[PDB]
Amino acid sequence: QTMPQTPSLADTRDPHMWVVGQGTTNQISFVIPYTSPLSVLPSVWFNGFS
Amino acid sequence: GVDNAEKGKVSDDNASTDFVAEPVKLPENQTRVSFFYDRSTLSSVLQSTSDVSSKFTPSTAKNLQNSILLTPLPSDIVNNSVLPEQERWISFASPTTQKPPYKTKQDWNFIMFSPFTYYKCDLEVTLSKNDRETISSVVRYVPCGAPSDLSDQTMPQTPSLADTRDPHMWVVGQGTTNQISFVIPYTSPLSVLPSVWFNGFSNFDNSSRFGVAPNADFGRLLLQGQGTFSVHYRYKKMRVFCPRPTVFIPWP
Amino acid sequence: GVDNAEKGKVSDDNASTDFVAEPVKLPENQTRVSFFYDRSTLSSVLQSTSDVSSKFTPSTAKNLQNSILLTPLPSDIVNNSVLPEQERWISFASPTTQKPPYKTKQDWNFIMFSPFTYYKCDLEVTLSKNDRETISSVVRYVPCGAPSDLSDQTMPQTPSLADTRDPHMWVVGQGTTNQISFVIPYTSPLSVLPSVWFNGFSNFDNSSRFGVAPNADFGRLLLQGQGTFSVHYRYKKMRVFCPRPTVFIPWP
Amino acid sequence: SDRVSSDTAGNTATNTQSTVGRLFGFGQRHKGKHPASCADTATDKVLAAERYYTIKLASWTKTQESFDHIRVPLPHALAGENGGVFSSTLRRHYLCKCGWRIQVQCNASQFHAGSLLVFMAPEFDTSNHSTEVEPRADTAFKVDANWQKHAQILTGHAYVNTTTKVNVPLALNHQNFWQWTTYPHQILNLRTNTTCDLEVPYVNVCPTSSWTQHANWTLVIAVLTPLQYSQGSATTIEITASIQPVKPVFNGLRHTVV
Amino acid sequence: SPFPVTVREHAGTFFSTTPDTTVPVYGNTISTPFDYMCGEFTDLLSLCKIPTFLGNLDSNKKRIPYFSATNSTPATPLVTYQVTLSCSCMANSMLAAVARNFNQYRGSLNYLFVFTGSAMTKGKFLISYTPPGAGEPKTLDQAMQATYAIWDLGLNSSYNFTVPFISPTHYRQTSYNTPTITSVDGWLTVWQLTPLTYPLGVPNDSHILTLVSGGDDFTLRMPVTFTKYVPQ
Amino acid sequence: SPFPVTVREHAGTFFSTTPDTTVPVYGNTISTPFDYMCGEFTDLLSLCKIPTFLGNLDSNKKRIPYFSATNSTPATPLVTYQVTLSCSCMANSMLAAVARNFNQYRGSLNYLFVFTGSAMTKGKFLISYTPPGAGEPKTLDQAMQATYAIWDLGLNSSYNFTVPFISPTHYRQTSYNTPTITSVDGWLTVWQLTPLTYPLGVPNDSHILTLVSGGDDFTLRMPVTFTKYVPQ
Amino acid sequence: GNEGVIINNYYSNQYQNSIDLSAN
Amino acid sequence: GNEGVIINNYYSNQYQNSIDLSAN
Amino acid sequence: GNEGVIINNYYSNQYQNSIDLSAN
Amino acid sequence: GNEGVIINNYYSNQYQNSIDLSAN
Repeated sequence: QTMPQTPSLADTRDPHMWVVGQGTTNQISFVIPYTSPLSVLPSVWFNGFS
Repeated sequence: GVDNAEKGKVSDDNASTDFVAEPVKLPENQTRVSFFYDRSTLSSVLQSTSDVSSKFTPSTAKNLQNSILLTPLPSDIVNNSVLPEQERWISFASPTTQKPPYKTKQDWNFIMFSPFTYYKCDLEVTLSKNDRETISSVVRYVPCGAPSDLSDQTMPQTPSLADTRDPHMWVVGQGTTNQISFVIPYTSPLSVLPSVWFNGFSNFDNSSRFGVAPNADFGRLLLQGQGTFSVHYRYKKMRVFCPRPTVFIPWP
Repeated sequence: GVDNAEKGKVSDDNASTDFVAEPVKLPENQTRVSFFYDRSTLSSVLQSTSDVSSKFTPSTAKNLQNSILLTPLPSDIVNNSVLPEQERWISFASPTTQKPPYKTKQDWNFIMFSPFTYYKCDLEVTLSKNDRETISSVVRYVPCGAPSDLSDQTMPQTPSLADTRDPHMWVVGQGTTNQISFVIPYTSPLSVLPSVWFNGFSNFDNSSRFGVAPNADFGRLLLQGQGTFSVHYRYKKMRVFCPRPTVFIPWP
Repeated sequence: SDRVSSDTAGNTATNTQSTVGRLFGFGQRHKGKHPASCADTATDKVLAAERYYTIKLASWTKTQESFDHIRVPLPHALAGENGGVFSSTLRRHYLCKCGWRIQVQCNASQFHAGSLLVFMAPEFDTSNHSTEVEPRADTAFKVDANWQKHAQILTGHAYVNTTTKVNVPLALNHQNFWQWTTYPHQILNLRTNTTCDLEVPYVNVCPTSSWTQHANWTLVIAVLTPLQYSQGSATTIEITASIQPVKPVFNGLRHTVV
Repeated sequence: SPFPVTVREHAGTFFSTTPDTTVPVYGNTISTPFDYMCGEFTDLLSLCKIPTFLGNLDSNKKRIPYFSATNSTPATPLVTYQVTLSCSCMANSMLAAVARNFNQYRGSLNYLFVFTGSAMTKGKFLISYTPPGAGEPKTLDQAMQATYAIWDLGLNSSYNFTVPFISPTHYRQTSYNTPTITSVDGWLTVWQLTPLTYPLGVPNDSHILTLVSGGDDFTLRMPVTFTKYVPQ
Repeated sequence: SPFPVTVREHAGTFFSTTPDTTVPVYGNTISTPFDYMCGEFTDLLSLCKIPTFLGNLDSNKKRIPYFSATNSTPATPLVTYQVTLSCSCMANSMLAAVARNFNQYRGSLNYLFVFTGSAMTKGKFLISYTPPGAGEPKTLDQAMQATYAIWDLGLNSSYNFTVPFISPTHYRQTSYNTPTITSVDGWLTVWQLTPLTYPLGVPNDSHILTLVSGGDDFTLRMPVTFTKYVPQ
Repeated sequence: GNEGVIINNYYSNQYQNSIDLSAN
Repeated sequence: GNEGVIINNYYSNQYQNSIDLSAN
Repeated sequence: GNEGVIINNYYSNQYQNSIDLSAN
Repeated sequence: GNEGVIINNYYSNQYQNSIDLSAN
């Protein structure tokens, strides 16, 4: 943590979510874009090394 | 190909200049300053042990005050100041460990990456309660350089922070979601704010702390009610001026 | 340049009149009366120790009644009045300290800054519970000068305050957020309200308290249910008349 | 050839025979417009102040290492008596707004080796770093008398005693010199040129400057490659600079500062 | 069909300054007619422009709306006002009263001086405005090196002096904890150029009323609450 | 009439990156004018294109912005930079500083070399970019079999070398835990083709400044936070 | 003064606000 | 930058954002 | 596929969805 | 039957309701 008593995970510019309280409904949902540097992802096997 | 760096600038080439190649440019705009800084980053933490209906009194507890100075740069109690002021350096909270947390408040992401000398923007602030206990808090926003008004209650059992025309927020109850967010306009009397250093003094007898600009902030946030709250800053319509070096990183 | 103040008014000059200078005016409108007063300011506090389903009974506890007189000016129980009436002066709550809180209710910001003799506006009222315990309250709004109707319950186990056609609010449950807000129209039989003093009596035998105008308020708020609630006033479509002196401030 | 360049400013003129052109920081020039924050009509177009002020800066020896530098606070470097009418006018005005046209000079020979980085930087720390003492009016805006080492500024320099310094990892006056090249600059490569020409507009946190409290611009000369030469070659290698305030405008006439 | 909603993280928050309205609980009500009224004003700036009295110190440290002058020319200013809407000197002027509720100002300031001496009394004053940077002017030589106007007594009784808005920033703070270059803007000093002169049978001391107000291009912005205090 | 709503399952969640705004609590406020300003830039890519210094190792393992060359032609490269924006070699360049805050890059990289030797010193270097797959080039024979340019010293002092973007993927990672075929793209080695040659009275060692930056078609994307560290 | 909403008020103007009327 | 909403802002542009103005 | 809402998406298409682009 | 809403259904008709189709 760079500051006392703070969630270190929130100490970022990366997309992050924070839910808390009796007004909430105990869940979180969101959508993220495809971010892999690969054009398409292998669904089962990848016949090779990385 | 050949060039002369002493000119002050050389061409930005691609593979086609020296070799049998083609440009490979693809459209992209996530590098725009406005877009890059338009996202919430942890920038401060606040703590209060007094109830809502009471007189607000500046306090510190293990490096956490119950008020904040709105600025991405390091801020903290300086030389026993009543409220947090902008610092000129960062210090570890622990006198031993030589490891963070730091005792000073700031947007680490901004400090570690602010390749500009001046900046201009609006500030979207988010305040979140660190635990799930039902919130009951009052926050007062004071414009840049305006009176803090740390006065007594004028009426019994009322939050003194709410006893103002200054913008203030009041959240409480099991219907709430333990957080507060809002956006404030740039209120500093300065045209643009110094992002790193200010090579000068703030008063006419040059007795202030050299390096800190006068009124270089977005105001302050005073809080009352039980709890510890984390703060986020989001730089709206961010504009930067004069490119400058980034914070140095130790050699791997 | 020269002028004659005895005329009753002198010109508003800028640097160009006497010197080689230019006007430096920049557009600004945050000084407009309507805008300035169109914001919520703490103006009162209320306290009740009786449940919702019971008969409302006027009470006082350490200078806090369970009903309020809607007026920015000082109000409080006057000479053992059943309900709060408008005061003519402010008193400290403590008989010793010589320091606030005051025992009288008012919008400190309005009293300290009301450079006009008369005012006209609608009133946006905000009522907030001082702690996070689930709210369960009933509030009755009574138009300016209308019957208070402090009668018994006509039916068992019902909030007597709700037993009316008068505008009333009922908030309760963990789905709520412990507050209430609403706006009421100007209801006084007077065309405009005196903002500071009223140089006269309110009755034909001139026996009333000199200085207080008749029906110079926006009505009253009676509350039942457990808790202490702070009140805010927001002056909608605010209009002021006849400039007059501001409250004096001690010489620094 | 096309490297011969002359530049006139008032009753002064610089001349070079190895120029690599003039670099305009931010591609901008100070146009001399009056600050909209002042009602009084500014004093401007003072020919006696719009000239080049030349001063000796330092001696370059083999002992200097990469990134060792000399700082020239502006406008302060010229606020002294040698600032001529620019100075005498500046000292009698509350505010001043201006840009800078500068040429730093340094010659050696075809047999010498080494290079310098000449750049202009806004809000560049000019305070003394050889002490833990708070910078003061008479120690914060002075032209460096000695070459400044580089190590003590990478992470900044806190004005606190040596033992506290241990718990202070970073100070806002930090300067990652590895990127000093991002500032408007030019390079003085002994094999190529003996002069560098720069010009920057007016930048600051506000319309015009209360210069007595702030040195917004700093001219910096840092070595990039250490000076080298063999036995017999000239050993005295000095650095000079011609500084011209670009269209300075003054506001708030008053009695002089002391 | 019901609309899907995303409850923001600030649910239930009461924003004292939200630019939106709330629910009306007694609408369709007529606001008691007041068309007969006069004296309405819509901008608080109107008040700031009304010349109001400055508080000068009496020989017994009492506050008075004027200063004295006589048959002599002191080597020091008769009065000195630091240009700050925070000056204790203008603490009770309408200008300061209004400014206390705003964060920043910009524009001209008008210092009105009214000579109350006899019609037989003559004299000249040098009203000077010294911008900061070199400190307060110590002599007439220094004062007259800054912005100034010479006020000559005669038929017209008052002199309207304007402190030009000379600032490094477009706006300036109304108050401050410690003076900064954005909250303190110099001094206004009035000197005796020539001694007040008069015939026999005339009191030696003349009283000059002093007032302040915002000039023609004066503005305030950002509504705020000033440091509360106990009246007395 | 009231609108029926379906409260989604994420009620109250604070999304740090939601593309929406929040409630304004102090609107109708003017942003202090700054039209006089210069030096504004709107894209961080601008910074990436500014050539900045690489950190080479001194004989005492100290970091310097250049490398040495003399009257000889080593059988090994004078310097070797692995093409990764993660190279410790470019760790403090503006390019790397910016790239650390982004996930992927694409496009050309410019390696600028500036000869600082004397005007009397001559010589030729062979700057090579070896794509991966067969490991680092061990000899000049191997290096010149990949992409390369011969840099000849003379009137012009510097050489702008471009590392072509040769990749199996359209984008490449900025950093990594372990090197992968999408985060490491080969090496840039500079060899001494002919020895640095010069007359008497000239120091044997010449210093070549080394810098990097993104090329004309260089881009970065996906804003992120890099692994935090303690300054020192 | 402090009216910064794009969409019109949900409540009628006669209900949201007091009705201003001239007696002449 | 990070403005991805189809419907216009509920709050006026003068309230949602700081008002940019040129002094010249 | 599973797009059954009458009113348009509240978020821009460039934000709600990944931006598809051809390298040729 | 029991369809008393002015504004159109938020969900497509093909999603809100079963799709009726004739096999002939």
